Amino acid sequence: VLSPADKTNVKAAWGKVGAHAGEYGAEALERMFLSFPTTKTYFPHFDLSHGSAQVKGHGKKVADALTNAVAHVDDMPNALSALSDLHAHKLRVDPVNFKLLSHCLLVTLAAHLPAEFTPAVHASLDKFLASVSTVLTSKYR
Amino acid sequence: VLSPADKTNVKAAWGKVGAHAGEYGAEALERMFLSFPTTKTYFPHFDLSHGSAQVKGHGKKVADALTNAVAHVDDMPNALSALSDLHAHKLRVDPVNFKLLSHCLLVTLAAHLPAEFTPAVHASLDKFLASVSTVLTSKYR
Amino acid sequence: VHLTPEEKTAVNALWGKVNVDAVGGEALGRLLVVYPWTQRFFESFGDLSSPDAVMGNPKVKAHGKKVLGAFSDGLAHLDNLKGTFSQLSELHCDKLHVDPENFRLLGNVLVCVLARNFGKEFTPQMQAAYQKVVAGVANALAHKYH
Amino acid sequence: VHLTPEEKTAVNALWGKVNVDAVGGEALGRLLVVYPWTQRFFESFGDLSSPDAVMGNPKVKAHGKKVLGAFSDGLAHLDNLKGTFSQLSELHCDKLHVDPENFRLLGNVLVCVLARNFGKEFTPQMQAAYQKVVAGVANALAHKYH
Ligand code: HEM
Ligand code: HEM
Ligand code: HEM
Ligand code: HEM
Ligand SMILES: [C-]#N
Ligand SMILES: [C-]#N
Ligand SMILES: [C-]#N
Ligand SMILES: [C-]#N
Repeated sequence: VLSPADKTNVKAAWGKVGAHAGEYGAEALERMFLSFPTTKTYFPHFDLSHGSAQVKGHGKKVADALTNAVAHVDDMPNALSALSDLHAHKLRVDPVNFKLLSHCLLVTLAAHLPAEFTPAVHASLDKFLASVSTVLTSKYR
Repeated sequence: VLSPADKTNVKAAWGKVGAHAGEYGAEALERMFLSFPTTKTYFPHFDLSHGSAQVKGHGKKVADALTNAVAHVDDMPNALSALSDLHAHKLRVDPVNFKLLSHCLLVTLAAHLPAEFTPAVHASLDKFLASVSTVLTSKYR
Repeated sequence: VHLTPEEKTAVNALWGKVNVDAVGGEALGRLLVVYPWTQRFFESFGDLSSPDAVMGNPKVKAHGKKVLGAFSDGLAHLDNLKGTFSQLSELHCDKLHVDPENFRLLGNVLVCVLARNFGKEFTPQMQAAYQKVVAGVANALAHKYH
Repeated sequence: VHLTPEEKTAVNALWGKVNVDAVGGEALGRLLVVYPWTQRFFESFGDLSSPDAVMGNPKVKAHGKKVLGAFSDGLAHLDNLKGTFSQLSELHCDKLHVDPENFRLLGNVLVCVLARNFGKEFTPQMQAAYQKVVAGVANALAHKYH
């Protein structure tokens, strides 16, 4: 469960990310596929090569999804129901993979925004992603 | 995230507990202490001997807490703000332990109420207990 | 896995009463229901669209029976669990890509079926023994990862 | 933990630039801040009543150095980890009762810290190499449970 203070660090944090979220989303995936090879079995027909155009564009999608998640950090089940349908109803994605992705987005963010990735922002971003992971990995309609 | 069907199973099933709400809470607790000994480290000055009165009494409150949880299943953060203050802020209970007790509650139920422990109610009690575990291990003040 | 003399005797006794043809299926079934994503590893089993479809599915029952078979193999060799499950580990781990966390879930789900099918005979003491057993099976099930 | 030659020079090249008096304190402080409950194992350390208090805490900084050293010690013995980490596994698992999942979290936080202090240098390949290390260190500490 996120605290008000958590919701404030999240919005502010993703704020600096700005038009760089898209890119931060592709790097995260790239890092996730490299360090955690087994995650690629969810993307068989993809082109997961260092710098693939497919990885960057998809990263952009996950990127906008989070942006949307943040604006609706108060009613995310309703806002993320479509993606819930995907990863939970159709893909049946094991929850362990989300921790791997969330981690890789933290690593990516920490790498780009050193000064903003304070311990407080770190905690909050972690709780946020963990909550996003729970909605996407749940079946609640 | 609980579905409209999950809440409905939990409410049906925790209602049969009736007066055996903290006969079940005492059992799950004992089951937890015996099955997973490290959990007793959270009760240093408790008489955890077999059939102890203090564990019975403590089993009642646990059980009633869940009953109150069931009642406000759609506003748990607010509903359980006090327990969250206790387990998250003051006792700082490691999350793994909530998984241990949850499992032990799922055993006291499958043992005591076989006709209620359908697969759908099992899966719904599991999610429900995971939501209560999150709420109690999260600082959201 | 250490089991005191009393435990080993009490464990086997209940395990000997386990409907080898219904419990394995109910355990695998429930795993599939309570923990949905696990269904993705069983896309070849047929219908799994509803709780009743899963529990009543023939391939879930037939397979679950093999699962219990593995567990019993473990109960008979609690001192050579890694050698006993060496073949199954490379399969789940390097062939099927099953995350270890799911081994622990199934181990626990089985404990619930056992509690549901045996009631007050599945005492807290009996549970404690079965919990060392399931942990050992799950731990040995993941050796080709450690 | 197996590392191809190339990774072994890259990992140790970045590590050689690690400030040994801060990184450990940063990683431990972050664990305590990001995963609150880990503060229970360090209750005599004083003020952990806010992020700044935790990160500034003298004892967090001091103990974090000892933690980093154990990590540097592993990088030197990736072929005998469960052996090298036997005493600490005994300490953390049997005396302390630290759930294994927390070892994984600390290893990852260390990674995040590395990404924060080194940027563009902490490439996806570098991280990949380091992930095998921390998982190697966490698995070694968790052995007493295995
Ligand atoms: C909070 C994190 C995540 C977010 C926000 C996210 C978001 C998305 C979005 C927005 C789509 C595209 C939907 C469309 O077609 O319009 C998608 C597709 C997909 N995601 Fe995720 N995702 C996340 C985590 C994961 C994880 C952990 C995995 C598994 C390792 C995963 C696997 C997939 C797959 C397989 C697809 C479909 C790919 C395809 O066939 O094109 N996602 N995701
Ligand atoms: C479904 C989850 C749980 C619920 C609903 C729950 C509920 C409660 C309640 C209602 C109290 C009583 C406080 C009062 O009003 O006087 C309490 C106390 C306590 N709980 Fe929990 N609890 C849960 C899980 C856990 C777990 C997993 C642990 C850790 C092993 C734990 C450790 C404690 C401790 C140490 C106390 C204080 C006991 C004392 O000294 O009186 N609880 N809990
Ligand atoms: C720790 C408990 C487990 C035991 C003892 C166990 C045992 C077995 C055995 C004996 C087989 C058959 C070997 C063969 O004939 O090739 C098997 C197959 C399989 N297991 Fe497990 N298993 C366990 C947990 C899991 C878990 C948690 C998953 C993941 C959901 C899983 C997924 C599978 C799959 C996908 C197959 C192949 C099924 C097929 O025939 O298509 N198992 N398992
Ligand atoms: C996976 C990485 C970790 C490493 C490499 C590590 C290493 C160490 C080392 C070297 C010591 C010194 C003990 C001695 O001199 O024998 C220590 C102490 C300790 N560690 Fe860890 N540790 C790790 C993770 C954790 C985690 C996750 C926790 C739990 C929150 C933890 C809790 C403690 C505690 C409570 C002490 C004793 C502190 C005291 O002096 O009072 N450690 N650790
Ligand atoms: C999608 N990741
Ligand atoms: C609280 N038990
Ligand atoms: C095997 N399930
Ligand atoms: C060690 N903490």
